[PDB]
Amino acid sequence: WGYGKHNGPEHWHKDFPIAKGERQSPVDIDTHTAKYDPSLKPLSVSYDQATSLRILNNGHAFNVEFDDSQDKAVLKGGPLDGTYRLIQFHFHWGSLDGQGSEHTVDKKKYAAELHLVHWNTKYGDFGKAVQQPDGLAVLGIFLKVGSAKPGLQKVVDVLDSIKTKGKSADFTNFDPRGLLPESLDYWTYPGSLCTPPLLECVTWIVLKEPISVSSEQVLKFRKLNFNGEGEPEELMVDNWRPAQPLKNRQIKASF
Ligand SMILES: [Zn+2]
Repeated sequence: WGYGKHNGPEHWHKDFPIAKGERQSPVDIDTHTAKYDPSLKPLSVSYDQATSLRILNNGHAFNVEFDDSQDKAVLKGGPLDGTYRLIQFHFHWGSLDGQGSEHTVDKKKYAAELHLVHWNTKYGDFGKAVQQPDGLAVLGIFLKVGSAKPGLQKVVDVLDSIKTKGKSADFTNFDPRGLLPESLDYWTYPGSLCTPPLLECVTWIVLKEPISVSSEQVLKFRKLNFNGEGEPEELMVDNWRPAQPLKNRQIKASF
């Protein structure tokens, strides 16, 4: 599986049948159909103690991994019950500024999308979490092209170092707080992982407010390779999955 013409999202169902299930992700967020739910508590983002470890090119995206052996970077509140630990974050972007996000708002596409992945600490580890309906909580943040994001620059500069699939670089003392928008208003719905195995274990929390990044920040993203070193160069772009059918599910807003 990949994002190519022969291994793309349109093909995943062949190896991953769940691909055509009932609670697949990403989806189009219809703002006029979303239900304001007064019973939704505010989100609680505690990342003051975050411990980043490294960044790696997995051939489909770049992942920034965190030490999740203790409650150091956690998420709670909102529609969540219990504590969820930050394990990693990655992005999805396009070849152009007009595409790249997974989730869409009123059919509008953003330049990129950030996914913060967290797993429910009653399950003991990530692996057992993906087997539960309330196993993971992914925080989704949209990216628009405008003014640079100071907090993203540490990431940008390291990209050179993990150009091809399989490369990794030590990446400590990175503070994820530098990626958050001013407002914490969100949308939430039950969904799945954004890539194979496509497990339907995710509570999606998508922030209404996007962060801005400069054109040269995103450009650096697009310089990445899906291919491993010593192979034909295939630029890592359009690594995003198209919107899936809501299929009954209801999207709730905190505003
Ligand atoms: Zn993702």
